[PDB]
Amino acid sequence: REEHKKHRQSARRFAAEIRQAFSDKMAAELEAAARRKAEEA
Amino acid sequence: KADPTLQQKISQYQVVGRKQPTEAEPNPSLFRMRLFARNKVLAVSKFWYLLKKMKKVKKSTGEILAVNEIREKRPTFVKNFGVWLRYDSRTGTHNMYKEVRDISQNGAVSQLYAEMAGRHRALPSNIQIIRVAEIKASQCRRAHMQQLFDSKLKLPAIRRIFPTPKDKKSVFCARKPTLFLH
Amino acid sequence: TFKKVVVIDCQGHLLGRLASVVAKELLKGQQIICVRCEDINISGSLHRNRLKYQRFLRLRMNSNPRRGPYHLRAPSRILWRTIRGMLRHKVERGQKALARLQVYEVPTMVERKKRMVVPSALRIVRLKPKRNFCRLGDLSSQVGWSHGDLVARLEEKRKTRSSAYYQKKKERTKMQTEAKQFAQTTLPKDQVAFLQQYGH
Amino acid sequence: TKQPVRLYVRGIVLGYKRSKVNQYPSCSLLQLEGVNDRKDTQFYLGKRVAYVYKAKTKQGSKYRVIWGRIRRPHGNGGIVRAKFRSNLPPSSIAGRVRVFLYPSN
Amino acid sequence: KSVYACETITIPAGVTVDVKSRVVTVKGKYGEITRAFRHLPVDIQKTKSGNRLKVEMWYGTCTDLSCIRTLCSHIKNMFTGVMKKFQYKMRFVY
Amino acid sequence: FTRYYQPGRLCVVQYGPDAGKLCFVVDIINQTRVLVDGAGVTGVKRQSMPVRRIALTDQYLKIPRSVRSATLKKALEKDDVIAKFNQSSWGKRRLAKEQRANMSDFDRFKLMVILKQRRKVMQQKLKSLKK
RNA sequence: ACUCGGAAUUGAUUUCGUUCAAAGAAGGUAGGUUCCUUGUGGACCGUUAUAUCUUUGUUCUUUCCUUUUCCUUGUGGCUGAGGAGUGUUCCUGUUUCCGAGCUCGGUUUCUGUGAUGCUGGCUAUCGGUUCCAACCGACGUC
RNA sequence: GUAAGCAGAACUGGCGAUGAGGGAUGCUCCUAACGCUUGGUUAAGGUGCCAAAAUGCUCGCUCAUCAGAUACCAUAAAAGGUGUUGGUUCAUAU
Repeated sequence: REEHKKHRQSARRFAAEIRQAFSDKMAAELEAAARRKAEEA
Repeated sequence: KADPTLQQKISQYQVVGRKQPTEAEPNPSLFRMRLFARNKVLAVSKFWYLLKKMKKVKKSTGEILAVNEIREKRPTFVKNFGVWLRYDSRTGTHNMYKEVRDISQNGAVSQLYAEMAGRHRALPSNIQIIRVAEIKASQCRRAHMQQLFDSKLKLPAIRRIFPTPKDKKSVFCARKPTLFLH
Repeated sequence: TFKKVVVIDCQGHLLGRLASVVAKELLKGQQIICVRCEDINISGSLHRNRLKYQRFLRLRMNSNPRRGPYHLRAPSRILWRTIRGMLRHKVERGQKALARLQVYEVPTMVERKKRMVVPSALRIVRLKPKRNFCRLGDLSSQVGWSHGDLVARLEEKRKTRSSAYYQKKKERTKMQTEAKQFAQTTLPKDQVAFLQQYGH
Repeated sequence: TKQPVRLYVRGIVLGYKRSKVNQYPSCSLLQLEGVNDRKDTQFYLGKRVAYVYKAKTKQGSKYRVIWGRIRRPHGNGGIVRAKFRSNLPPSSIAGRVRVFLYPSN
Repeated sequence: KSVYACETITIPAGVTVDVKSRVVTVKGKYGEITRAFRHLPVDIQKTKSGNRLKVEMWYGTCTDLSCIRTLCSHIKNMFTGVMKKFQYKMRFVY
Repeated sequence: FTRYYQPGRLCVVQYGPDAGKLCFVVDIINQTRVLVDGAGVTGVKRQSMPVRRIALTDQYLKIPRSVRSATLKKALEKDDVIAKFNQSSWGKRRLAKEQRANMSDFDRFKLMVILKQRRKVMQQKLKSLKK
């Protein structure tokens, strides 16, 4: 129970390491859709 | 005690496989994907199906490292979701953008397979939900979402048909019921 | 597990939904009266249901239509058929069930007794509002049931009869519950707080 | 006069355990007054039952009985299975039946 | 579908209006019309400053939203009835 | 058209596992189903309960919108709405049906001895007030 | 067959929850303006003020769910136990506590392999042969 | 061969020689193969009534002056619809 409180800083850093990575891809994919509308027209 | 009946049993899962080492090509490039599924097994099934469309990989030629379950951060409060998806009609494929409102991402995707089947007759097999982002109120572009937004929102209860707990139910009653209630 | 008789008021009620409840209770051995069968309802419009009743009149035994499907015009007799439609009535057990059932389009006799309501088979509950419905008394008088306006008159007569009964009873509901409030004071103060736990 | 003070729950013989196309008249089928779920049924399991009826002739009295007991519940409604010493006669259907509330707990 | 929608009607001066239940009596100087609206799912209710008559439905689908303005037009016709009458001139032709 | 699904309206929960307990609304999710909870001491954990299940009660405590489950408990203790509902009828006979269920045999005997003794005095006045 | 229960563990080493602190915001409270259809109103401006919420740390919480192995008390069903005897000497179990290095040996009471125990009705029932009723079933050869 | 409950082949499985439960009803479909039976559990398939089990719970769509309703299976098409419910993409609220 003490060793649970030890690493619980690093536990939330795994939750961020996920959500950052797919939110960047979420963002990066939408900008690809914006360019194809502009460049073709 | 928590009611099983309301929701579908969807859970979100991260998956990461990597093809497989060879003497030609050691240390390959790794993959990652968020998926929705019943189970820890059925996520891996759906991973290999989707990865087969992207890249020259199979379940036999591939190797899977980790299946992390993901959940919501904070499931107490209500938030807007902009779901991107594709499905297969009897003609062909169509991309869509639906907007759903619930406490959780799991709650949204349960609500969407209901909605999508009910309208478009899209079977479970055809639908593939691409990404489920969280959206600000001043962002949802659908009109059925916008009516709900605003503080002080009120909704009167109209025509009160109560699903009586069993045992409460009787085949005959005296009085005739009261539906306006007040 | 059941009462001696169960008189049903049949106004507000949907015709099949009622009958399916009533059928199963006749098989369990309950004895039933149905009452005010002219006012029973059906989903769909009046035109739609009369077109369906015209498909029923088209049926007959072509050899000798004396023999064949008896087209029964009265509301009481119409409800009776759909209850019999939900019974294995050729077998002996099925026949016994009909024997229990009594259907009326309100007489003497059971104006004096209480009329109950099946709540599941009820229009205000079931039919989502706007969706057009039809009363059986209208549908029957379209198809050659002569006695619409008597069952108007007799009901309108015995509603005035019943409102005379009501205002006697309503005066002596006051009169008991006035004498209750005296009697609740005079018995000792422990047992007043005892009844206000359990409602009385 | 009448019977003073009843200590039984009262009950109807519905039929037999069956499919669409097959009786199994070993196992009778029983509805009780009040009782309306599986959760309410678990009082009545074990508890001993009597079909009474009357005959034209035997041992100093015109009435007969068939004793049995309650076995287990039947579906999500209240209805509950039973086993009698004899199989129950199909004359006994829609027929009243006394569920006594012994043996107790 | 749609959460709330409400149009309002101006009552003119020499008229009175008595909406009990759905049914709406309109008495003016010339005559009086009564008319029932027990088809429409709708809450009719007049105001504190009693020359205005609001009318509203919650949860109106797009077919049933079109019965809010049908109410207003019928009630407006009942007002210009009891004030002014409705003359319809017809001409013969041959 | 009294009674609105709004933040901090009191509700009787009629169907579901809770059955008969009281709850407060927090937030409207969509046109069906609402973010019902209770801080205490009803003790219904917060969830996305449907609208069909829950009878709206007259009394509400006014609070803004989506709300932390602690910040009910502070705003509750000032008003005491759960107490004030329980004063009125409906509130009373809800507690009657709890305490009728929990009677002993002697406690059920107690009732009918008092109720019959009332009727002796009730019939004496019904003859006397006639006279 | 259905149940009241717990005890440790796995994940994101907390999903949440909860106490504070700063920062930010709108589906903008107090506060100003102002407006009617006078409201449990709406526009403009305001960022915690006489409501708040969210992001980010922090205060102390082991349950929601989800891995993993295992000890439990409460009701019921179906089948079986029976001509006597003696009695534990051997044997497994549970138990008294004495010594040797959780494990083995010696010793005392108790229960099993060696358990059917108590009790009632009738001396006509039980049972049988016949015919009949009822629910369900059921339309030689190439 | 226009096609056929038509004619002729290949691989495996059935019917024939075979009942039982389901598909209302059916030699060939589904489940599943059978000594007499007591108890328990399922399969296919179902739970308003006939009919054993949900007028169960939860979320969409549909109003038919010929609605629709369960594989084999007991038929439906080209072409239309400002009937309604969503989506995709342009152009100034439509």
